[PDB]
Amino acid sequence: MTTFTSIVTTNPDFGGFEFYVEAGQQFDDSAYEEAYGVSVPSAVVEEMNAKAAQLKDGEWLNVSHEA
Repeated sequence: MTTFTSIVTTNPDFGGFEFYVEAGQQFDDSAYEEAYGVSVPSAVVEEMNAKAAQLKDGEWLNVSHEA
């Protein structure tokens, strides 16, 4: 089991590596597995998706994981 963290901020750059869910955008848990090489549970993903639903234009959600 790994710990996932997120915050409400909107400044996703291309210079570094960061994944953000666009408002109304479904979070791709499959990509995280290949993008982080780790298993992402649907329970964690739905919460991120829910946040995106409440996210307004010009806003982005930060999705990440730890150990």
